[PDB]
Amino acid sequence: LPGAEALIACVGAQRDQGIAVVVEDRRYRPTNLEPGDAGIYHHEGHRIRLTKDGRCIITCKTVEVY
Amino acid sequence: LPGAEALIACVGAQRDQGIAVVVEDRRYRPTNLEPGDAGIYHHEGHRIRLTKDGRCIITCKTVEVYADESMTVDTPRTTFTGDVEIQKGLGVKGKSQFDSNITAPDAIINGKSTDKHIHRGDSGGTTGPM
Amino acid sequence: ADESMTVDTPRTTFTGDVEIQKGLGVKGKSQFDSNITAPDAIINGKSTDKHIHRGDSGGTTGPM
Ligand SMILES: [Fe+3]
Repeated sequence: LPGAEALIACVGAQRDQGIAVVVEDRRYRPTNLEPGDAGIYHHEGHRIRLTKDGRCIITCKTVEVY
Repeated sequence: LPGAEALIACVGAQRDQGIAVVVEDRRYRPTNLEPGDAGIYHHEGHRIRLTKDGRCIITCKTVEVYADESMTVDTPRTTFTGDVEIQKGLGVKGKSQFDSNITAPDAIINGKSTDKHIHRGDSGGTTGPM
Repeated sequence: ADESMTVDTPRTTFTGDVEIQKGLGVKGKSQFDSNITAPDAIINGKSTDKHIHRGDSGGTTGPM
């Protein structure tokens, strides 16, 4: 979304050829998680989280397989 | 986890404002995959992998979906290979076929309640129910 | 999955054939909409396909 903080890494030190490598959104980030986690999120909940003891939690609203 | 190798990229060449862009954990990385594979993992198995011939494999231990309204499957065929413990009302619009003894309090057939039905015997009288 | 799979959804549709390969269980009014087929239908403990009524003249009727 607009307002995210990007890290622009200029190529060959020109201020052109600017390439954005990472775009973080600190306002909508999951916090206070267990030591080992890895998932995918959205800016309102919607977490496909992999938790410590073999738990593939899928927190959404209306999941639609196709 | 602690011990991962990060690539610190200082901003403005200062050794301050140091920002970590990537943090790889070479000890817990999936290896020996097919040419085109994209997925998400965890440091003990737990691979949600998308592989060559249209296969979205989900290797985990105890998957727990959490929906708030409904869940549409939308698949022409689905198998289960295991017990199913549907905790509320079922509904089928097709010729369901079972292959073992079914159990129920009573089986309302065409509006006529089994376990209480009485036939009309030969000599014009209600046959005892059973 | 190695252990179990919990859906935890108030409503779920399937739109297609289901081929559950082991025991089923429903704790609610399971309403069907077509002919069901089974070897026998044990109703309230009384085994259908072998039940015998008590006829008018004080005798067992037929197994059907
Ligand atoms: Fe009968």
